Amino acid sequence: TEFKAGSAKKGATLFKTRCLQCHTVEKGGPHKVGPNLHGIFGRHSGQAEGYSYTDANIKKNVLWDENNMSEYLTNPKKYIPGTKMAIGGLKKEKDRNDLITYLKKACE
Amino acid sequence: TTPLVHVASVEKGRSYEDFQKVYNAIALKLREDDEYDNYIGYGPVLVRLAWHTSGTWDKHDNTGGSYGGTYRFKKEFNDPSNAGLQNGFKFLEPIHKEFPWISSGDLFSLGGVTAVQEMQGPKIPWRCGRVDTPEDTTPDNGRLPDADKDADYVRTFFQRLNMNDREVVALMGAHALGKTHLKNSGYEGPWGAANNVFTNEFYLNLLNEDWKLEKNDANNEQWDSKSGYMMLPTDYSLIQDPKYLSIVKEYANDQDKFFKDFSKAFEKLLENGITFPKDAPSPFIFKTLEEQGL
Ligand code: HEC
Ligand code: ZNH
Repeated sequence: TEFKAGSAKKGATLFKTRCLQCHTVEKGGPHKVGPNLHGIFGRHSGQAEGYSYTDANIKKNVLWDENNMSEYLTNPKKYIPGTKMAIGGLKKEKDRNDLITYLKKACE
Repeated sequence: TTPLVHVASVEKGRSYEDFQKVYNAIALKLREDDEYDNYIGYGPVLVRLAWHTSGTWDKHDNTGGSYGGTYRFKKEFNDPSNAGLQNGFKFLEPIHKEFPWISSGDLFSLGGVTAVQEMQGPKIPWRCGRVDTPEDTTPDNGRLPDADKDADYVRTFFQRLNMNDREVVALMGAHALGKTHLKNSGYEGPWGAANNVFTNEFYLNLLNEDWKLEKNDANNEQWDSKSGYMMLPTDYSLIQDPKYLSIVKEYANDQDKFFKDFSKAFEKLLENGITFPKDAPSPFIFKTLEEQGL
């Protein structure tokens, strides 16, 4: 695709050091600061159950495919204005590719 | 001896849809010429213009304000703290030769209302009736606030505009829009990532980021974050002051409350000094381009 595909082992330590603190990937996993990313891909924005999203994340309603997903991670607040995802973003394309490769396999 | 009573007069034979069409013209040009200042657009600088023409009001002797449309005269135009706004005027000029009947102040203020609404912000009630006043009632430079100061200054400064704790904390959130240009005021950088969309970003950034103090290329000091953002000393003063901190924290969790407080506070600012007759029309609430088909 547009975004290619990287190492999923390097994507595992990018998540553990930059995303685990607020997100959990496992099935039926607990929401903490941010939602449980299980089956995030193919699913619309703002639709994981039992989590209270900011109205911005729900009225954006995009279908998370690995392309708009990379446009999100590079600068979250520019993509979804008013989002409470307190993050600067991943500015390097391999870090994005390495991470989404892991996220697509871990979020299946 | 009393100050000046500026009685509001509706422009000769006009009403709602005449003003709605002035909205749609500024709104159409807002979306079509969105190349400006590296794709932020003209939106933020128009609200900054509706504030800088309104913030020249002093309650004691009711001088200045949005009424007279006194930005057009050199003295107010070339105010040091009024730098960069020229482009905001340049924008509104071709629309002022499309509607020569509307007053300069009535149009300047309308520019901010239409800027915020088009930027997906709250719908702000607007009133007409401002009349153009001559060159000698042009306010003298320095009335606008100074960025390099603290909590006590912003409180006492805003007392002049008849704004309280709740109101100044609501008015400052307009800083979620645009950026500070070093060529204009000696400060650089945005307050958030979404520059052209009106949200509660300003507060969420104020409390969730890690702020450090540093000097810039025009040797003024400012607060900067790792994510590449910035806050003025007058902006960071909103979380030093314990009374302002509670209101910042409140607007952070509930955007709707902020949206309602901002419209009340923004309208009041643009209506300051104006004394409306009770045969004047009830405030106009305009429909955005998204609701009006486009
Ligand atoms: C906490 C400080 C966070 C970190 C670290 C990361 N994210 Fe996040 N994320 C967080 C919140 C509070 C929210 C909800 C935002 C809102 O406005 O409601 C989110 C959301 C997401 C989503 C969207 C979920 C959906 O649409 O259903 C995704 C895809 C997401 N976050 C991804 C993500 C990744 C991969 C991160 C690491 C690099 C990351 N986030 C970190 C909070 C926080
Ligand atoms: C205290 C107080 C205060 C202060 C000091 C300030 C300051 C300021 C400055 C310095 C700037 C920059 C300029 C340049 O260009 O550089 C701005 C901007 C600004 N601003 Zn703000 N402000 C304020 C308030 C305010 C308010 C109240 C409002 C409204 C409502 C505002 C809105 C604004 C805006 C929107 C902007 C942006 C613009 C652009 O970017 O374009 N603002 N400011």
